[PDB]
Amino acid sequence: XYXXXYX
Amino acid sequence: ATRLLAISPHLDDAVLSFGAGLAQAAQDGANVLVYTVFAGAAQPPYSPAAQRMHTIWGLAPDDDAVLYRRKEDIAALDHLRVAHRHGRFLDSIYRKLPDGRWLTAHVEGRQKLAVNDHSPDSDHDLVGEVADDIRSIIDEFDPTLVVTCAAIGEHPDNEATRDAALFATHEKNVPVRLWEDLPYAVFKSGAVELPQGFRLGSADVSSVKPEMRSQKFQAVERYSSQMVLFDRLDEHARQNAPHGGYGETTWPVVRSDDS
Ligand SMILES: *[C@@H]1O[C@H](CO)[C@@H](O)[C@H](O)[C@H]1NC(=O)CCCCCCC(C)C
Ligand SMILES: *[C@@H]1O[C@H](CO)[C@@H](O)[C@H](O)[C@H]1NC(C)=O
Ligand SMILES: *[C@@H]1O[C@H](CO)[C@@H](O)[C@H](O)[C@@H]1O
Repeated sequence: XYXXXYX
Repeated sequence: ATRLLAISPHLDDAVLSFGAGLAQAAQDGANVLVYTVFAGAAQPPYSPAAQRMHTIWGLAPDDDAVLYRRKEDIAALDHLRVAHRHGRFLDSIYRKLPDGRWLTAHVEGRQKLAVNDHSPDSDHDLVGEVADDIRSIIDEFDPTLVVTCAAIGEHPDNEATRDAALFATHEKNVPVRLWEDLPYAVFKSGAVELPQGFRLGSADVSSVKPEMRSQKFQAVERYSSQMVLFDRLDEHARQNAPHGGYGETTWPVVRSDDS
């Protein structure tokens, strides 16, 4: 995992 | 005299997470140095993911994005009247895996980035490198206190920064604290897994004068590239210590029993 955004 | 060493993973994280603590320390006459670990100047070509990030940040995709960031960091920290030190490690988007793959891959549709699967050996090797650099800075600057990130949000660069800082400060006998990573803490649990043998103490929710919040948010706006907000941060802070002002949550880190 990690993963960007912005949410 | 108090010498505060703040260890930021990326160019903005110390100001975003701990800008009011930096501003308060400065105000109190402390000697303050923000060392940013992943401020290494990346050499092109860039990966598809980096090139996409650069364009998201308003840059030509092949532009010197780290140079642009480093200048924003100098602007933001001079606003706070605190020193900078720009370390040599490459941001996740510039790193390669030992098998040649990019560490991070671009993913279509809002997600941006995801990290490539890889062996932990290279993550452990990165920590030892970062820890060597922190030990040298501790020898040179002689901090009375180190503050770095909790790595809430599990960014691999923040986890490496945090772990390296814990090992280095334990070996050097320098107290260390972790700040709550913003904005991640607004939307993530807050629970993290520290390296074996370390544990958090009791949280401190600071209370900062509204003047210190204003100086922090002004310094945040020097990071133009990273913006396209402040309301969210405000509500998180007031939500942390109500009947209270703005503040930032930090924890001391100590050794676990039996370790
Ligand atoms: C996202 O990961 C990138 C690749 O490692 C880093 O360059 C970048 O620093 C990372 N950003 C964050 O962790 C938080 C982004 C939200 C920042 C906007 C805050 C203000 C305007 C500076
Ligand atoms: C995504 O992050 C950008 C980065 O500055 C931020 O300004 C914006 O508020 C975010 N978008 C959202 C939360 O929908
Ligand atoms: C933020 O990230 C996770 C993983 O993509 C989602 O489950 C969540 O709803 C939001 O998209």
